[PDB]
Amino acid sequence: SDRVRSITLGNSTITTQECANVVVGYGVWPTYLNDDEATAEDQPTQPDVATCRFYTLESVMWQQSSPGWWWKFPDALSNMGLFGQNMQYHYLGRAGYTVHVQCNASKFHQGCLLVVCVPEAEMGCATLANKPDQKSLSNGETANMFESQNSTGQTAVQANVINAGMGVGVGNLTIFPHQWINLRTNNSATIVMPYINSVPMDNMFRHNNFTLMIIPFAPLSYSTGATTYVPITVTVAPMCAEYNGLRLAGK
Amino acid sequence: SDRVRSITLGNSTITTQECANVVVGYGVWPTYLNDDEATAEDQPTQPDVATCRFYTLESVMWQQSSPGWWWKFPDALSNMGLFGQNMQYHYLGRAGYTVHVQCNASKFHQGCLLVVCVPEAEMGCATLANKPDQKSLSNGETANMFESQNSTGQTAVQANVINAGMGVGVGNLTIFPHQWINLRTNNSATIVMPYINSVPMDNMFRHNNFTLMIIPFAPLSYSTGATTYVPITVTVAPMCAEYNGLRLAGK
Amino acid sequence: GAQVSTQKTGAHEIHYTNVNYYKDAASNSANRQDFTQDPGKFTEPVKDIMIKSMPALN
Amino acid sequence: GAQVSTQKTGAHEIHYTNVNYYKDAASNSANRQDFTQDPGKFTEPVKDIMIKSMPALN
Amino acid sequence: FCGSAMATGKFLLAYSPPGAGAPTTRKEAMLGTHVIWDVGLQSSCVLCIPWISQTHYRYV
Amino acid sequence: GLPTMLTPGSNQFLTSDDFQSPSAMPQFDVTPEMDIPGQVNNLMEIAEVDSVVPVNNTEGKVLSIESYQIPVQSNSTNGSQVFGFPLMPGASSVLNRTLLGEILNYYTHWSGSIKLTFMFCGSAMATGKFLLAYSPPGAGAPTTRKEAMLGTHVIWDVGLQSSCVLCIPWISQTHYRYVVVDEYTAGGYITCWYQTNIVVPADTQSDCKILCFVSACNDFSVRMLKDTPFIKQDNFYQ
Amino acid sequence: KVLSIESYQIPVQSNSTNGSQVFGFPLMPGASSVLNRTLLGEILNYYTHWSGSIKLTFM
Amino acid sequence: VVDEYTAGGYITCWYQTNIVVPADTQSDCKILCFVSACNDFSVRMLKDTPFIKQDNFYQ
Amino acid sequence: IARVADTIGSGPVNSESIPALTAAETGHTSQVVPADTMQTRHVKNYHSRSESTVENFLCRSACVFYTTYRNHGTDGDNFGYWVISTRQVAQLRRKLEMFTYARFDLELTFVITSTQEQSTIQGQDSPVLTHQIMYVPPGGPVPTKVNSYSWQTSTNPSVFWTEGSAPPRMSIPFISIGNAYSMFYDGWAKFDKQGTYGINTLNNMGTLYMRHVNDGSPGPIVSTVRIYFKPKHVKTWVPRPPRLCQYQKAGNVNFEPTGVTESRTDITTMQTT
Ligand SMILES: CCCCCCCCCCCCCCCC(=O)O
Ligand SMILES: CCCCCCCCCCCCCC(=O)O
Ligand SMILES: CCCCCCCCCCCCCC(=O)O
Repeated sequence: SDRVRSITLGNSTITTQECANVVVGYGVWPTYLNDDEATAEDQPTQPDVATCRFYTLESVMWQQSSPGWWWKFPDALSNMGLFGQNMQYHYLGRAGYTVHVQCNASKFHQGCLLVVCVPEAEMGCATLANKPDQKSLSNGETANMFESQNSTGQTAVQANVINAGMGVGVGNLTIFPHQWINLRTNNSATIVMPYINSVPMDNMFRHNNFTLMIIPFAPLSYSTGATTYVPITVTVAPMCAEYNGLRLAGK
Repeated sequence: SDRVRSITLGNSTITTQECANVVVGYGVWPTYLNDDEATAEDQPTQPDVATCRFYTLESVMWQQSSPGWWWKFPDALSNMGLFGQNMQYHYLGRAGYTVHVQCNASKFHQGCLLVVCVPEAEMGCATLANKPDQKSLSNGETANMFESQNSTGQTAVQANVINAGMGVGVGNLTIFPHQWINLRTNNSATIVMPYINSVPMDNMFRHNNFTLMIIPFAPLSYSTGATTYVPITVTVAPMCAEYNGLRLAGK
Repeated sequence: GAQVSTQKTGAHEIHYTNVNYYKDAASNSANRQDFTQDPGKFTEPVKDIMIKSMPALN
Repeated sequence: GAQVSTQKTGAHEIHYTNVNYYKDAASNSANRQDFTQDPGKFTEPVKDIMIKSMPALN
Repeated sequence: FCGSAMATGKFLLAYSPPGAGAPTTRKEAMLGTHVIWDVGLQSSCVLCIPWISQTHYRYV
Repeated sequence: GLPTMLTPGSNQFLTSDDFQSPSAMPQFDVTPEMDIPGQVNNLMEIAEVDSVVPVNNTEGKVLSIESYQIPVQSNSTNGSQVFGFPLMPGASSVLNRTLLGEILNYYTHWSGSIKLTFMFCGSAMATGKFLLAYSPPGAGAPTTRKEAMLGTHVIWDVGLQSSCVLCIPWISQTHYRYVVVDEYTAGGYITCWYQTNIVVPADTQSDCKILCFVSACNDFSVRMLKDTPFIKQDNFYQ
Repeated sequence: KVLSIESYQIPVQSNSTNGSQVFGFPLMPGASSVLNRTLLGEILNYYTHWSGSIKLTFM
Repeated sequence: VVDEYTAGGYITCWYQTNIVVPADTQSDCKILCFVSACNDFSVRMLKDTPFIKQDNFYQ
Repeated sequence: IARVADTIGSGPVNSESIPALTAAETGHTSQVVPADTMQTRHVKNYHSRSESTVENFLCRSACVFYTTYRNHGTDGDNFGYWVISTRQVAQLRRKLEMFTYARFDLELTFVITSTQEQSTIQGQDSPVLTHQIMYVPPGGPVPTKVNSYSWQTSTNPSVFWTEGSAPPRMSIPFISIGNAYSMFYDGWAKFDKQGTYGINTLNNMGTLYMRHVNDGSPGPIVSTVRIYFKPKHVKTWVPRPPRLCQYQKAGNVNFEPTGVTESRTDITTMQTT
C-alpha cells in the first residue's frame, strides 16, 4: 500500500512497512548546481555513489521524561565515510539530504514525536552576554538533548524545549518541513531536504545550515510489563553532493 | 484479498481467511492418465465425487517441545470412506492430493512450522542391521512423531528430526514442495500434489510414495495466561483418483 | 549422414564433425550440450503470479 | 565440415585437410600459422608521429 | 462468531443425510457434507444444506 | 598414414557385436533360394500358437498324458473349484514348458495379454457351466466362487461350441514383467469353478476331461535375450 | 546446537543497549561451515569455481 | 576452497532499533536464514566432494 | 547457450515498490537481483552454466566395484561374480541419489589387472592371459564351476579380453521395466508388507561372472576386475537433498544421526573457517 516504501541510495537501502509519506522539502527535489547559478570556476567533484548514500547516526533512548534531541548537519556527517573525507579536502560543498527517523513500538505504546528540519537554526546561549561554545551547538554524530527546564552555563545553549533553543514557539515549528511519528500510526518519518542557502555553495565546516529536531509532544507511555527501551535511530543520506576548492585537508 | 481462499472438492469445502498462497507441486496440476501413458487395458474406475473429497485426519497438539510429525499417504487415507474402499478392491490406483494443514494462534503466540511433502521418503531404522517394522513407518490416520534425540529399538525408525528419518539435512527439505505456517503471518498451508512415480499406476497398499512432514523450526512460545492447547489439523483430498484391477478386497 | 556442430569455445573474442557407426541409439556419445533451464518448477511453484515489486501478502 | 588449408611450402619455385573430432575447442591442434605483427607498440610508443627523415627534436 | 477479535478458531460445520445414524465423532462427520469455517475478519459463515431427498417434497 | 587414436574396446571380443569380416571363401556361389513353406521371421509367431497346458501336473501324473487332462465330474455340492494356478508364464511349472513359456525362458521381460482356451472333451449328452476367473494380485488367491466372481471372469456354457477363451488382460503397474518369480511383478491367479453341475443322462459317463491351451495375444512382447535354465550339458557330445 | 534444530534458529531479544550484533559469518558458500551444507553449498563442493550474486532471506 | 586471494567479505546483522514488545508477550524471538543463488550464478570445474567417504564396499 | 543473465543498470529509488520485502511462508523463492537493492552498473555477463547440466555432472566414469579371482582355485571355484548395483560405493551413490528418478544409458568399462602371488614354483614363464566376463540376466543359468557349460554364452552377452590391450568397453541401454530408474522406494515387496522394505525391492538387474579363459599355469596368479559405470543420455526427476550422513548398507538408507554442519565458537566468530 502507501504505508510501505523503500529508498535505495548507493549501496544502501531502507525498507519501511509502516510509514506515512515522504515530505519533500518545499516541493523541490535536490539537484546539481547549474551553470547559470554557479560562480566557482573549477570543475567540481561529484563522488555520486561513495558519498550519496545512507549513514546511520548514534541512537538515543526514548524515555518518559525525554524533552527531545537535535543534530546539526553536515556536522553530524563530518566523520561519516567518504562524505566526511570530501568535506575536509574541499573549501566549498553542496548537498541535499534524505532524512529517515525510525522508532518502533509495541502497539500498546503511545507517544508522538515531532520530526522537523529547521534551516539556519541559530541557537541562543544560556548566558545572555556570552555565546554558546562549539560543542554545545553540535556534538557531531551524537545528539544534543533539549531540557525541560531553564539551562545554566557560561557557554551552554539555552536548551529549554519550549522555545526550541531559538526563542520561538515550539508549536510553531511546523512552518518548516516536518513530520510526526505517532506510535499508533507509523514507526518512521522521512524528509527530503534540498540545499537551502543564500549562496550556491558554502563551507561545510563553519556552516550547517539546517538542524534536525526530534521533540516528543505526547510523552512515551506504556503499562508495566511492556518493553521500556524504545530507541530512535536516525539515517541521513546526502543527495547530489558536489565539491569545489580542493586543497590540503582540514578541518 | 489474496489471504482469503476457498477450496471446494466433492461435498466438502475449506475456507481460510489467513493463508499465504497455494503451492502446486512442481507446477503440475493433477490429471487423469492418458491413453498414450497407460499400460493397463481394462477400463478404470473413476468415482470422482465420493472419493475426490476432503478427509480430516486425527489432530495433534503443538507443544513447546514437539519435534514434529509425519504421515504416509495414501496409507493415511486407507480407511477414509469410499477412497479406502476402492483401494482395497483394486490392484492399481492413481491420485493427486490437495493437502491443507491448519493451525491457528492468538497473535501473541509465536512459532514457525515447515510443511513439506517428500516424494519417495524412504526412512531408516534405529538398528543399522534391521529394517523398520510396518507400524513405525506409517500409523495410518495417526501421526508418527519425530524425536529430538537418537532413537532406539530393533524395529524402530531413526526419528531424530535433524536428519528427518532419511539421512539428510532437515534444513534442505525445502527442495520438495513445501510451505511455512508462521503464526504471526498465516494459520494454514496448502499444497497441491500431482501423482509422482516411475510407473503410471501403482499398488496403493505397498507403496506411498510421498510423506507429509510438519517440523517446527521455531518452537511454540507464549506468555503465561495464554491458551496452551494449539492443535494442528490435517485435511487431505485425493484429486483425479482412478482405479484399475478390480478383484476381491484386500488388504 | 555427417553432423557438423559447433565446438565449445570461449566468449568475448570452430566446428566438429560427427558420424554414427552403430545401429543402436544408446551406442552414441553423451549429450554434452543440452542447455535447457526451467527453474520455475522449484522456485515459483505457487498458484498466483506473485509479482516481485508487489507485496507478497496484502 | 572439412577445412582445406595451404601447407607451409617454400618460396621462389600443396593443401592439407582438417576435420575436428571433439566437442571442445581446446581439443584442436595448434595455430601454427597465425602470422600477425604489430611492433609499433614497443618500438614507437610515443605520442607524436616522429617522422624518420625529420629531426627528432627541434 | 460473537467472541473477541483476539480469539481464533476453526470449526467444522457438517450435514449428514439420513440412512445411517447421527455422527458421534468428527471422523464420521467429515464423511458427509461440511464446511470448514476459519474465523477472522469475516465473522460469519454459511453452511448450505442442499436438498438431498428421494421425494420432491417433505412433510412438515 | 591417417593419424588415428585407439579408444577403449580395441581388440575385444564382444559376442553380440555387428562388424564386417573377410570371407574365407571369396566369390562362393551359394545355392539358389527356394520357396519353402512355413517361414518364421519372429519368435512371437510361435508364442501366438495354441499349446496344451499340463494343469494336472501332480506328482504321479507328470510322467503321463494325464498331466494335460483336467478332471471334471458331477458333484453333490455347489461352487467347487476345478483348478487354479498363478499367472507366471515364465516361472510357473503349469506354463513354463509350453510353446509360450519355452520361448519366454530365453528372455528376461514379457508383456501383453494371454489367452486360455478350454476344450470340453466329454460326451455330447453332458452339459455344464463353468466360471473361468482371473484375479489381479494384491489380495490372496480366491478360495471360494463368491470371491472369484469379484475379479475378471467368463461364464462358460458348454454346448455345440466346445471351446471357450478366457483372455487374461494386461493389468500391471509396470510395462514389462520379469520371467523369473518376483514379488514386485506378481501376476495374479487363474481359477476355475463350477457355475452349475455336470448334468448327464443315464448310461453316460459322469467323469469328463477338459483341455487347456495357452497362446499370446497381438500385444504380447519379450525383451532382453538370455540363456535357458531348461537345457544343460556336462561335457561335449561325441 | 549443531546436533539440534536450534542450529537454524537465530536468537533475537529485547536489549538495554543500542546497536548490538545479532550474527556474523564470512561469505564463503563452499568453505564456511555456516553455508557449505545447504543446497547451494552442497552443490558448490562438487565444483572448484563459483561466481554470481547470493540472496539471504530472513524470516 | 578457502583462499586469501579470493576472499569474499563478511555478512553481519545488527539492531537498527530494539525488539519492542507489549506486556504478556515473549521478548525472545527466532529468525530464520535462507540462502539461494541469483540468476547470474555459475559453477565450474567439477570435482569430488569432501563430504562423503567410504572405507570398504557396502555389503 | 546456458548463459547467465546480464546485470542491468539501476540508479537511486524512492517509491512504494518493495522488492526486498516478501513472504517466505508462501514457499516461493524470491527473485530479487542485485539491481533491486543498490545502484548497479551494466555488466555483460558471458558466464555459462554448461558444466552444471545433469549430463555433464553425471557423465564421468566411476568405479562401482572390484573383485578378485585366481587361476588355480579349488575345485574350482576360481572365478568371480558381482550382483549388479549402484549402491556399494559412496561417491557415485551420492550423485545418483540427488534425484528420485533417472533414465539413462550406460557406458560400461572394465580394468583387469593381474598379480603374481608368493610361491616357490620357479621358474615361471606364463603366456598372456585372456579373461571372459559373462553377464547373466535374471533367471538365466548360473556358472557353478570355472569350466561349466554356462560359459558357452550362446545367448548371454560376454566380452573376451586379452591383457596388454585397451580396457574393454560396451554400451548398455536403459533396461528397467519401469519408466525410470528409482533411486528411492518407500514401499515393501510383498502386499502384506512383510519382507524387504526399500530400494532393494527393485534391484533385479542381474549378475556378472569373471574367469580366466586360460588353463591354470603352475605359478599362482590373482586377477582383479574393476567395473566402471558412466551414465549417458540422462534425464532426472524430483531432486532431493544430498546425503548428509555416511552410508552403512547397500540395500537400505540406514544411517547414524549426524550433525547439521561443523560447529563454530559463537554466533559472530568470523573464523569459519
Ligand atoms: C558383457 C557385459 C554386459 C553387462 C551388462 C550390464 C547390464 C546391467 C544393468 C546396469 C544398469 C543398472 C542401473 C540401476 C540404477 C539404480 O538402481 O539406481
Ligand atoms: C569424429 C569425426 C568423424 C570423421 C568422419 C569419418 C567417418 C566417415 C565419414 C563419411 C561421411 C559420409 C557419410 C554420410 O553420408 O553421412
Ligand atoms: C587429417 C586429415 C583428415 C582426413 C579426413 C578424415 C575424416 C573424415 C572426413 C569426413 C568429411 C565429411 C565431414 C564434413 O562434412 O565436414
